[PDB]
Amino acid sequence: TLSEAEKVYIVHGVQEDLRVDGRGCEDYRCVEVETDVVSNTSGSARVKLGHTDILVGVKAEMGTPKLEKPNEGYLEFFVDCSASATPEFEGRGGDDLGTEIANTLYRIFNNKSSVDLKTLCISPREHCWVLYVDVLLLECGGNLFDAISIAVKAALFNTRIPRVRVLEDIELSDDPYDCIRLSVENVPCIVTLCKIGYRHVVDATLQEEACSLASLLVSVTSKGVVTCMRKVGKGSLDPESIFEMMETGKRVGKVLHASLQSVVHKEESLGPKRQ
Amino acid sequence: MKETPLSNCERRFLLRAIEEKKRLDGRQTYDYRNIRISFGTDYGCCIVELGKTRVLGQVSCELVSPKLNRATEGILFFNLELSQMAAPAFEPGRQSDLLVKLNRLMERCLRNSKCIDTESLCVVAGEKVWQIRVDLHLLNHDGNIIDAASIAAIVALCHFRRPDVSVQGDEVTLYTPEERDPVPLSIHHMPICVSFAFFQQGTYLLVDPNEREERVMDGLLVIAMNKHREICTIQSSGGIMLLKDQVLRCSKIAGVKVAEITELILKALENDQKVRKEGGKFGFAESIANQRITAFKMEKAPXXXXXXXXXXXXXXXXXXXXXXXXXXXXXXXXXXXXXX
Amino acid sequence: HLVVPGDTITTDTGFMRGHGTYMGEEKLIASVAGSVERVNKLICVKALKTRYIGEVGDIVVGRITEVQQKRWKVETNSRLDSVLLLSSMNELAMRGFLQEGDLISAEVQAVFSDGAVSLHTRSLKYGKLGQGVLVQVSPSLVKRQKTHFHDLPCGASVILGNNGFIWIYPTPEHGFIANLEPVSLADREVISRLRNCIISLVTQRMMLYDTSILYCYEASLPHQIKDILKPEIMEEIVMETRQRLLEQEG
Amino acid sequence: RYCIPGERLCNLEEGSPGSGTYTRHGYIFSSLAGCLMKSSENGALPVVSVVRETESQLLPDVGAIVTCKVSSINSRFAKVHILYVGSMPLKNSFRGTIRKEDVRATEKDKVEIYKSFRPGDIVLAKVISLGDAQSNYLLTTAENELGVVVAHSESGIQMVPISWCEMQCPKTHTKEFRKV
Amino acid sequence: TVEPLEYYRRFLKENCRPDGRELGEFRTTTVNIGSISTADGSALVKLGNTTVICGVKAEFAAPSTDAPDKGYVVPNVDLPPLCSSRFRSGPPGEEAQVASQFIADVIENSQIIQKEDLCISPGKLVWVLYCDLICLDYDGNILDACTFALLAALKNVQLPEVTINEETALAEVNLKKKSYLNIRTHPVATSFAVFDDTLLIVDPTGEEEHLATGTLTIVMDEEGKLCCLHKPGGSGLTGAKLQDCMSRAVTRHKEVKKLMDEVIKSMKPK
Amino acid sequence: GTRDPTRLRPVYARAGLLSQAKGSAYLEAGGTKVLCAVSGPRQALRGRLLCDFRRAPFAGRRRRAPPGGCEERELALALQEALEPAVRLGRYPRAQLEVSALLLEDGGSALAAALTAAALALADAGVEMYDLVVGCGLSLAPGPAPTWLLDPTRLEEERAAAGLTVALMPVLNQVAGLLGSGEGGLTESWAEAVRLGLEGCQRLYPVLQQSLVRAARRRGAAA
Amino acid sequence: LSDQGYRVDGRRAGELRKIQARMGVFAQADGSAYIEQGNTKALAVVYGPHEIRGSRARALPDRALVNCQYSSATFSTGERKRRPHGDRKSCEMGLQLRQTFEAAILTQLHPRSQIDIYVQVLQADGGTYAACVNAATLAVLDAGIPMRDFVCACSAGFVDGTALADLSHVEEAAGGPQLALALLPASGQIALLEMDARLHEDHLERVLEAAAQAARDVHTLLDRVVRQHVREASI
Repeated sequence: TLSEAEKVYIVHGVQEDLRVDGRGCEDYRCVEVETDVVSNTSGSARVKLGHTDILVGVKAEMGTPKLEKPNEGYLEFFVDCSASATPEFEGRGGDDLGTEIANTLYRIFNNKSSVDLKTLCISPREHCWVLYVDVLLLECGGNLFDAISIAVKAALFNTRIPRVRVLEDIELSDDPYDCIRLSVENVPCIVTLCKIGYRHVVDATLQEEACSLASLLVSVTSKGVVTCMRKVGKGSLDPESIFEMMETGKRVGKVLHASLQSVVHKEESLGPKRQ
Repeated sequence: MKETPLSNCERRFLLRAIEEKKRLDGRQTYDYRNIRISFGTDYGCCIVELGKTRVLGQVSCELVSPKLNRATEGILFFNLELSQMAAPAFEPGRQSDLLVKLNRLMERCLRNSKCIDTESLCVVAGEKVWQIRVDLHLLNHDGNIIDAASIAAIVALCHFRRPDVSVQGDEVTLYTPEERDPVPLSIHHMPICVSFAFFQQGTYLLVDPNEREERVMDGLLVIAMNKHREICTIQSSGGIMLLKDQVLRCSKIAGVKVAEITELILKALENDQKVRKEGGKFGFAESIANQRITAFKMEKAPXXXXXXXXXXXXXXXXXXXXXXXXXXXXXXXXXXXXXX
Repeated sequence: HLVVPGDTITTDTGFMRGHGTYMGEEKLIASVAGSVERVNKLICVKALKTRYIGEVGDIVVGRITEVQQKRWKVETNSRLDSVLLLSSMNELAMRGFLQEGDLISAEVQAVFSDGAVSLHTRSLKYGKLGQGVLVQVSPSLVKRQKTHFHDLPCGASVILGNNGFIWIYPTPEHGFIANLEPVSLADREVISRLRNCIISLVTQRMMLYDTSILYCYEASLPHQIKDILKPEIMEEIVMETRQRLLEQEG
Repeated sequence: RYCIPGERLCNLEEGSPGSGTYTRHGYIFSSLAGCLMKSSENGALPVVSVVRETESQLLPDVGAIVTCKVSSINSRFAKVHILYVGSMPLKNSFRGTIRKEDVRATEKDKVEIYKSFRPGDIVLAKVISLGDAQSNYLLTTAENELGVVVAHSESGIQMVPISWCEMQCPKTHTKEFRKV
Repeated sequence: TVEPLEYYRRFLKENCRPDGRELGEFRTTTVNIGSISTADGSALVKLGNTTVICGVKAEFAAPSTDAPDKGYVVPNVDLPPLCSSRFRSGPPGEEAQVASQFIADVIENSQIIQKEDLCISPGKLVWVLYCDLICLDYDGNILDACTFALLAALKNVQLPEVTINEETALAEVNLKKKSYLNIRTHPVATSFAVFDDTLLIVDPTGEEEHLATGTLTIVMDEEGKLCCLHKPGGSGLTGAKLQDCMSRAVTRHKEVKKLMDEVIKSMKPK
Repeated sequence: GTRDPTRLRPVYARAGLLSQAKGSAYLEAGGTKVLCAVSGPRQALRGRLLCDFRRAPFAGRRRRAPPGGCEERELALALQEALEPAVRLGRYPRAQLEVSALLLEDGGSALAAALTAAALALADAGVEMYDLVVGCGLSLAPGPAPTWLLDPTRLEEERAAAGLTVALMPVLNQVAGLLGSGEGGLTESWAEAVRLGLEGCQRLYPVLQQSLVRAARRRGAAA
Repeated sequence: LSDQGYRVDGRRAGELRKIQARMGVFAQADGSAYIEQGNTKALAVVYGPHEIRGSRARALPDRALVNCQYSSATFSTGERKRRPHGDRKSCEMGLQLRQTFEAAILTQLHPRSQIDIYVQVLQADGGTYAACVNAATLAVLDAGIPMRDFVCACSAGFVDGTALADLSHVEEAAGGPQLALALLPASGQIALLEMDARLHEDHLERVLEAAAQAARDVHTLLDRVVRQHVREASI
């Protein structure tokens, strides 16, 4: 739950560069994404982070994309908390993170402009492409807010938007012909830093987050640009200490962010019909 | 609010007596309490009495724009409400378990029977279609609901009257004066509810349980059978050992009953139609209005009406007259200087 | 014998039932989704992932939940919850003793039809403890007391409770403050690694006792890479572990 | 003569503060916010504090006297609302949360709660030991001057006490029992 | 205190309020017109530290099918946990709402503006009004604070012109803003606080209206056209007794009328 | 139009303004007005704080009537997380205080306007806070190359080349709440507002602590 | 449609639609199960008889307590809709779940214990209910909690004057002739039972029988999927 007798080691241990599980300080764990597992729509991924499970789907839509920005395409993210996700939050408990992450994933991809408002804009001012990225959480392996960063992108490279031709009306859809597909590595991501003393960590079990008041929100693209980044906590920090964690963002993120951003092909190569 | 308490013996013995295959309200195992039906002043209004349980049925008429897809068959809606005055424990909001199950459960067999046409209402498909909403209000609550609950609606559904005068091309016009004639409906099939209560391993089975019974019963089943001796829906609840076999009599037995029950709707449904065309007498219920005690009706005169109306000046003049001069003062108080 | 819950057992006279077994309509059925076990003149089932439910005097550590003006309520993985009341602690008196949520050792007096597990401490063998090393394991991953109550040559000494709960602490140097200070970076690597070492056996549906945990520890000689990747290494770890353990037997 | 919770004056080398206290590494920062006050100690140094407009702070004393108006009446238990733990107190925080028992409703006699102090009237009593095990306080009316002081008739009159165990209204005639 | 019941009235028996007022006291009456830029018509009125600002935004819609070319006026009376901690932390409060409609019923009992003028394109266009007023500090006559917050907030509204060219709508900000907002009738509302035996005070306070026993408000057109009368159970009454309220209300009406009429040449153009 | 690479609009603040709430706060920013009514400590093992966010149903040109649960969901929450470390919690065990704030107007930075206004009602009320929380606006012009701005206008923040709003505690420089949705620059390029951040708080830190005493005085001197 | 001994899906109206199930999946609960009725997917999880959690109030003593949540993937269906708004169904659904085990589960040895089982529809394709039924069933079998009998639910549709079992989705689209039941072969009691179709009072024996037997199969099927998971986990 949350004990002090134990919170003691937790903090020194992480400063000591001796996490808990034979991990130094900035150590991760075997994290994989299986792309497409929902035989019901475009983008699909099941990223299992430590002891957490996330799934994201995507589908396409036509017509009006809004009023002030008709000549384009924007994304819709709907998020869900699974009663199986939080043995705690039941029926009126999803609302929490369920609305929040829905917004955190909503702002990042919002300003990121890593969105082909172009590869999603039918008849501008009339028809536009709309994809719904939906989420579900099946567990919590700690740092779970990050697994969404991956399942949120990892499911995007597989968004084989259908090759659709409209002719005024008339609709043409080729199930065999899947080419009007859009996927780019401009896609943003999430990097968090919660402190465990002055030795701050990313991707740390809950037992671990348990020893901290705040964490840092950082977002980087393929290489290193920044999307929505924020400070998240009930406590406080020191700005001088901000730029350090801050850079930990472009610095550590791109690591497995780059190594993963690649794996999308690893599944696409050893299985064009094998899978 | 107030939790209607429940003795031990009361319950136990209530059962004791079921073990006796004897009904406490002294009836037989497959009978109904007498059920009455009163019709409203206006058309589309009704009241049901499953003998102590009371329901309210009201239907609505509208020219809404049908939905997307099959913009060719207008929609309809119904709602069932549980009142405070319904039961004590019926503080609006909590009983969902009933309002959930029941509202939906009920509403199921409605779209199940499709006993209601959805295109005959549809005037200008894709554009203006008709929306008929029906509302159920559980006035009093005693024993078997869903049944009076159904009756309520069906019974209601047949009485409502949709308007229509002249709509040509893409224009819509209807006048109550012409509406004095066209105003009927598409009641293809008429399904009803029959619940069966079980007692101790359903080794005893009751029908149309009263409130008290309602409590004592371990598990209950419902059934839906339209005049055409066929089902529409069934529902098992209160968890029991419902042997496919036995499940079978009830099913049967339910049909048996739905039979007669219908009789009434039509029966009275007719009796009502008759009165409008003859002597005339809409209203809510004069029957309870004539039966000795706890009710009275009489009509009384209005020159006591105009005699005093002139007194108004007396009190209007005597008082206010002297009361209006304080104004000269209020003119200058907060307005003049407030220019800041 | 293996049978799905709802089946039937050899019915004869002089037969008694166990947990997972019942009598229905003059017969015997398996209530629990388990396997068939017949020991003596008592029948019972084996369960895959059950809960805690020990016997006789028992030892387990609990995490603490809310405590009330006359008793302290602790948590223990089981259809049962563990609550101890001032009758063995060696209004605010309690608040100083057992804080909010803590890890405590215990002696188990008795669990009665009252459907509960009660606790009364006595020593540091049954004392409040602190540090930060708890193990969450199906309580079915236990052996016996005879081969229990031990400190092993690993740089630390560990205790596990008759439930699936194991705590790892460092050898004493002779009682609340004892650990209030951060132990050395050396004591830090013995236990932190033991963390990843203990999971595989479990992951590998393997037991967990002294001479057992010893060899799964010994096996650490090669892949010393302390943060043991759960799928790959551990896969091997037990292989060798049983290899060094089983050879001790046959 | 004012301070904001973000300015500092002295430090651990001169005084400690009770009011508006905020300290880090030895200096004096002001926790509270509103006004500044300094303290003089019988030790050759000063204590520092911010000013608590609410000079009135919790002060209901253990075995102390109080002014209270009854609430609910159980012919076995009696409930009350206390407002003045004497008079200086106006506090309404503890509002009316206090209990007394017949045994302590007097020192002699044996007259039921029902015949001592009713639901609506104000009563006076001293305080007994308090066991915040249930958020209640014990009080007594076992005094020659203690007891209850308020009297309302059936008509809506006020009553005077005709005796040690009575109050009455002049209008109608009610010979009633109340621990005067 | 739960005790001072009469205390408050002690002032009353010897007619006088612990406020320093008596039979009729239009205390601090202040308005800030158009104080809200990000709104086409606004008026803030704070009386005895209660703040109901009428924030009006306009929107374009479509007059009902039955009521072909009919304008659109929409009000909302809200009170958050602001004006008084003694308020809920969510959806509208019991009274919170009654007023909402009150204004509305008033809006409709008043005829202030003929829906006629709201229609952008008679039969396919309409002008929507959102006059949301919110009491920042609650305490006394939460009812009047609106008749004014609203009456004034409206005169503060001004919009361009309406045009449809080849199946399009042409209205530009810097268009022609005429008749911005003008109502042939400017009735206002007043609130009296009463006490059982009808000894009543006016412009009741948060506490005054509190231990009150009866509330009554009256709205009357300029010409003295009793818009609506409100009396959530007032201990009973007298036509004459009411007669006093009748006329003496008129008075506080002229005052406010002037209080606003005074913002005409000054706070309006300054 | 454009101005300084750090200019501040006029800073106007009179708090305690609220006669019904225990702690009051108000703001101005040549376009922003943010009110904060705070509620004492009540019980519902060491309690915390309650904060809420709302935006006038007429705060702009368009009319957002329903209390946009999502909109404020985050605005109130983050705000809570931000002001959150500001007050103590040990003086309110098993207690909870509520903080309410509405934005009548949005003068671009009205976001911080709230983070600020609220701070007032707090001590204004007189809570167990430690440091004061200061927030400001900081935008990056539409400019070709990196053209940077400090605290935008309702007309100005709408054409931003990035979106951010962050706060910190003056006196003890404590990272209040930094919230920006990346749009321009690299992990470092952000140090732009981060350093441009400590400027504002230190800057108004007085102008703020000053308006509190003004009322604290008018009230203090009142009784 | 469907005929000549070949239903529309392409299968004997008496032959179910192969289902594989992964039970005892995530081990971070206690009761875990995964399954798909051919092309209908959903995940059901239960947590042991933990002592009454949240809202310490309500707490049935004599016997345990039961809770079950049902929700479906917004795309699991054909298109996509609002799950927390169109609750009416789900909840209604959920209760159904509740009742079913609430009957068979043995809360008689878990006084005050509170067992919560939540289920989610991953890919929806007919017999939705019957799915989670077992889907849940298995979930518990995993959390091994004792239970009277092992139970599974089937569907039974009557079309072309004939009885079909497990009306997948397409046929669910029919005249709507569909009935389902939950069943405990133990003695064959009919735990739950919900039919919602306009059938005449006598295709029952038939349709009734249809699902009835159908379960009995689904049972033996999982009976193995289960008998297997016991021996291997036995290692």
